[PDB]
Amino acid sequence: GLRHRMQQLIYGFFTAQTLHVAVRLRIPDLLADGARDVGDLASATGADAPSLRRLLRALVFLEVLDEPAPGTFALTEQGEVLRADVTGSMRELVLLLSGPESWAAWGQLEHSVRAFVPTLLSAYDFGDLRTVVDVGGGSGALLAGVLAAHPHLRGTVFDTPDGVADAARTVAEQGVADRCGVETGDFFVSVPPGADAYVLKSVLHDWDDEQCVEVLRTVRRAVRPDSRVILVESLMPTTVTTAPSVAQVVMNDLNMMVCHGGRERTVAEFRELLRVAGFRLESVTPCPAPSVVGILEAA
Amino acid sequence: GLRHRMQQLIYGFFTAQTLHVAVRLRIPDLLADGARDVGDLASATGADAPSLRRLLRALVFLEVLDEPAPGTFALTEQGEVLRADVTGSMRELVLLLSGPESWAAWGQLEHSVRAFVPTLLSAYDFGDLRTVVDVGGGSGALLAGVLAAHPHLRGTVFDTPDGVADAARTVAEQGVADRCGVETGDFFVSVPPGADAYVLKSVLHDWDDEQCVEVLRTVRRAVRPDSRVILVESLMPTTVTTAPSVAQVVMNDLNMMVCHGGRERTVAEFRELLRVAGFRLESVTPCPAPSVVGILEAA
Ligand SMILES: [Hg+2]
Ligand SMILES: [Hg+2]
Repeated sequence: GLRHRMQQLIYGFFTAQTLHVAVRLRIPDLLADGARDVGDLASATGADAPSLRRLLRALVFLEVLDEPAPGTFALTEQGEVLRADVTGSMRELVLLLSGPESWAAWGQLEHSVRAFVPTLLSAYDFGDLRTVVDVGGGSGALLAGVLAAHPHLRGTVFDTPDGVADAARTVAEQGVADRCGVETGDFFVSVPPGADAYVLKSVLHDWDDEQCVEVLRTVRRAVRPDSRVILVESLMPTTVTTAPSVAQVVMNDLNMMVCHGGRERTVAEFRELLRVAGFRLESVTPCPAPSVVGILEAA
Repeated sequence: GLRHRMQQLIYGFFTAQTLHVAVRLRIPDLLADGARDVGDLASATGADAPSLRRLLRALVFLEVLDEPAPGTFALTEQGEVLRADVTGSMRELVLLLSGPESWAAWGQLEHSVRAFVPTLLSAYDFGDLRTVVDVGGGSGALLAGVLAAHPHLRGTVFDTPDGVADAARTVAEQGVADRCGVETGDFFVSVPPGADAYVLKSVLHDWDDEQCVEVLRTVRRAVRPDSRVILVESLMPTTVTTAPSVAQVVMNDLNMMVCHGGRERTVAEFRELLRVAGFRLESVTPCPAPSVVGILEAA
């Protein structure tokens, strides 16, 4: 009853590995149309055959596959997610299992000792606005959509090249011929714009904790005041905590505690982070229940 | 809905690691009586405090703990299993997370390319028997209980010393003064006993696959025929497969596919394994539903 849960929790390496190594020679793709026996399977693989059997079972146990009749096997609609289609939730497993991630997390205890594009932002409403300045835009994803959205508003970007700086045919492509106003360089530089509203997308997500404080020191040391600082982020459940859903926040906090930087602040951990770093709270507003996406907005 | 399952399956490293590193400075033990705040907690640990918070959460998410009021935390009856009491299901996590196990499984894909004591055996019934010979006994666990059980039956063992060979005060301790008849050495040696019944406990469990064949070649090349070869084992679901329970077999197969040797044969994979290795099937009989423990018995 309870042990069941604990083991199931404690045996995560098993569960984790088996899926990666199933898509590793994309097993599902063989069974998308259909494939039977371990023998027909083992031809188009390499590996062992009667010690590959010991994996088909493991999959079938984890419910990703299902042997309908003795030996011979099919796959489940969960196992449908692993082909490279609609979701293609297998790139996910591939990166979360190669030594880059899987071997890194092995010694993660020590660290405890030591293409998104919001039209959600068209519920903030830039509906009396002339200028904006996207801080560390990079791709030209929002910038496009937002200056596309509001035909009279204009804008600016600043990111170093070699940080997804393929703006070339994206601020240009799709209408915004004027209103690129593009700059270069880091966010660690004191930002020369003093022009209406300021936008920072899923960016503490990238940052550390007092990295966030000093990149926001670099704004209000020469922000044009009496205007709005937007920052869109994933938050962390200050709502309460719970089990179901939520998840993504928790084990991406620890993922980025290992795989590069990122940590997750709650509501109040942004309020105090702003109040000392020269910013003043105002309203906050999330996405619907399926996500944690939150448009923060302090003055 | 489904993604939920897949992620939950694919994110096993997270789940796996967090529990080990919670008992690693036995957090639960602090909260068995009671402990509050991250600050009182962090004194009796080391580590960080506001980057230890990022773990308490993770535990509380995985439901092992539960923060009742802002910050301050308690633990759950699942988290009760991790202290070192009744079950003490934390030694489990400690060995399944240190580099010996956790780092070993990291590259386990390649391998795919390349104190129990049955009174259950007092349902086989030695109830017309005089002699027995426990093959590779070692500890003197059954030998004791069984020659203790039946006052007139007598027996023998053979195991190399330095393989839990603390028989000294166990065949002796608890009544069986006579009927030790103890020998030494490997099972790879041709076994000199030709004396009634032969017993092999959870031993393919230890073995490989054709290691099993030749250690049973070493029996019938000089077994006294017309008698019974007992071997007690964990089987593998030839019943069907399923999800709930079962589990232990599946991810101990792969555990021993990494952590030393062991693989799991089903019913028919023992029948053919015996039929060529000079043994003849007869009855099989398991433990109840909670386990897979099976007393095989071929003539
Ligand atoms: Hg990664
Ligand atoms: Hg181990």
